[PDB]
Amino acid sequence: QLTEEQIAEFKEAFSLFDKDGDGTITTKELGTVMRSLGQNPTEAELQDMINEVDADGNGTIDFPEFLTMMARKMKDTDSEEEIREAFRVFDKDGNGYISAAELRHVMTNLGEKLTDEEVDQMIREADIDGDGQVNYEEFVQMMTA
Amino acid sequence: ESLVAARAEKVANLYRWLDTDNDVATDKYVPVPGFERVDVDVSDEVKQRMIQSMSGYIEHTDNQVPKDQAEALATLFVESTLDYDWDKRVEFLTKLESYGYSFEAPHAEKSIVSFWSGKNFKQYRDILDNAQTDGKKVVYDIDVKGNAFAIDLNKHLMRWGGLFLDPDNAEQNQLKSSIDAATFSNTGFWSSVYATGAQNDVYVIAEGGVRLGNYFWNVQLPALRQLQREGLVGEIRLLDKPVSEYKDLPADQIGRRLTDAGVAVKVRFDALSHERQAELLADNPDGYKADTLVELDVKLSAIDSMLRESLPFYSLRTERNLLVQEGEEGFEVRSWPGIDGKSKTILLDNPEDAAQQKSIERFILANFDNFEQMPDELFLVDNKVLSHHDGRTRIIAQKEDGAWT
Ligand SMILES: NC(=O)c1ccc[n+]([C@@H]2O[C@H](COP(=O)([O-])OP(=O)(O)OC[C@H]3O[C@@H](n4cnc5c(N)ncnc54)[C@H](O)[C@@H]3O)[C@@H](O)[C@H]2O)c1
Ligand SMILES: [Ca+2]
Ligand SMILES: [Ca+2]
Repeated sequence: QLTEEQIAEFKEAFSLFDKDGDGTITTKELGTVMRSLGQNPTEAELQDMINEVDADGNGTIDFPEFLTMMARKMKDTDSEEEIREAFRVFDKDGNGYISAAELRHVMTNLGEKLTDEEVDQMIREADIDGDGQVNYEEFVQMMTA
Repeated sequence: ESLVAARAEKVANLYRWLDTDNDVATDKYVPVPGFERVDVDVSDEVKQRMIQSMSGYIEHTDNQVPKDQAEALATLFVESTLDYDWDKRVEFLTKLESYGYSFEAPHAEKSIVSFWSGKNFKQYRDILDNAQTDGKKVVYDIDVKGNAFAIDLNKHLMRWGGLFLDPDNAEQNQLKSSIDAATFSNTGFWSSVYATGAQNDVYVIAEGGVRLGNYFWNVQLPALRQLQREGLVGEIRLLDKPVSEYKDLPADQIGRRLTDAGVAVKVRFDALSHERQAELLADNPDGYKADTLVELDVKLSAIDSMLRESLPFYSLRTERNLLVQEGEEGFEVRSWPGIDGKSKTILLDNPEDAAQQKSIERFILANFDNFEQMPDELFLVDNKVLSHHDGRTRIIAQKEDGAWT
């Protein structure tokens, strides 16, 4: 099951979406609320979850049904190894380094709503070496912390 | 002022910006991202043959080149190509423009400038055109005649190296590789030139998922990201599913973001890691050509999760198209990417506190669909959210959870 501290976080967040305090949110808003709590279900997974909750077609989810769902997607995802593997796919040799240029390409491509300046900042503030290389595991660390 | 020249200038700036770390660009050479220069070693004898074979291709074929210049265009084309000469590359395109070849989308402001990877992309056109309400039509670069003519000359020179060079000579073998590289760098350039003309929402046909290491990835997507950030392009809609999955949806609900969870990821073999190359060659030593697309169990979506957690109020960009930035007195809100003049205000009790940022984050998610809906000012103070739109209201208070009014 969940931690009590996690149930609390989930409650505080949910409650802002429960816009007349009956213990339900809109089914349309499920993705949003899960994502803002750091879980990222696919459109398929979202549909699955909706169908399970919306047979009666009122289009709402209880708070207990929402915990079930967060719990479910929490099992699937390891955020840490997903971010590593993503960057690793651009690591030709597998030594944990890519060129700064390669990191600029990836981040401009895979940043939906970055400005060019924020990309400049990312690369500026990274620890590039004399080869022009950057340790992406460290890069992630810095961006996270 | 030349239309394609202004496109090329914008591409040049984007390429120089992608090259900002490698710093390999000169006055004459601008690198095409993902398309390294391989220097050409050719005698003037060999060059003038290439030129004449190309002069020939033009002379007697269906096109709009004045036959006076058939030879001058050939010389320009191969020199631009083989010397990686940026100025001359642009000159070539300018000259095609001067013969009545357009580098613009054929339906003008009703063109949905769109993109493809893979062989089945033509069968998406009809489902997409019929989803549109206003008579907007999908274009691909194959539909625009300037690009089409250039790509034609470009295949010629590529093939000429296959015919007139004995590969059993070491040099002439190296040479054929050079041509190819230079040839690819052209296709990249022209791809970016097309991409740069995109407007509003755009479609990308990538059945079975995003491809890494190909033209779209290398030279088109970076250009699209630039246009988003200037406010010229809206949503980049990727279609990775079969045609049948897009039936009975309006134009706004077809495709998804290529950083959405559940988007598949194919990579060319020649772009895979050594680790993954070895793995695949162990089971099948022979069934991996350069362009062989290998599906990978990786979530490109993770990068956007990282940003969600790294940059304050990022999720408000992805979710509501709102740009929330540090301001003179607290936080400023704008329509992303922050380009129209209009600006509303978020003021926080404790503006540095992560938890307080998330609270107002989630409140905005829950209450506003877009910028226009928001009050001129939004306060969070001692666990009350208030609006100020000439009158002041406290629409929610926290007492271990959020209650309203
Ligand atoms: N109109 C054309 O003939 C043409 C040609 C190439 C690229 N493009 C542009 O780019 C996209 C299609 O190309 P793509 O690569 O994204 O799709 P793709 O993966 O279907 O590749 C299409 C062609 O590009 C070649 N190619 C791909 N990556 C290459 C690389 N790194 N080096 C050399 N050749 C490579 C492939 O071998 C194939 O011949 C479209 O959006 C289009 O605008 C157009
Ligand atoms: Ca329901
Ligand atoms: Ca490396």
